[PDB]
Amino acid sequence: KTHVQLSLPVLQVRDVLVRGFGDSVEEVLSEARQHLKDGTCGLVEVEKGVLPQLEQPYVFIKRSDAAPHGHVMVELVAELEGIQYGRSGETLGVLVPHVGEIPVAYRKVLLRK
Repeated sequence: KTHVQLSLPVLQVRDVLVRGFGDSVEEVLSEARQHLKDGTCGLVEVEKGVLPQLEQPYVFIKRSDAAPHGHVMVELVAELEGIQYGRSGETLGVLVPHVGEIPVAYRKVLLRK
């Protein structure tokens, strides 16, 4: 399927144990997609002070369209030293590995895969 319904656990930035997916734009997008498929991907909502507490390159989910079954359609955009790889809508948050942190909420998304 071109899209997959996912419910992403929303994590507090200070709880996150693994603060990024890797060391290159290509690796972080690769790893993010793998973790999204394996159900091991968390989401941190972006506010003042959040991104400096996480490791670059960043992987964002961004709204790709204006929401089937409550699932917002999103796509992945990576960011490294202020340059984004991909073009999309409003940031829903920054993706991180999930390794058993307790979420505060769930974000239903339809991921363009």
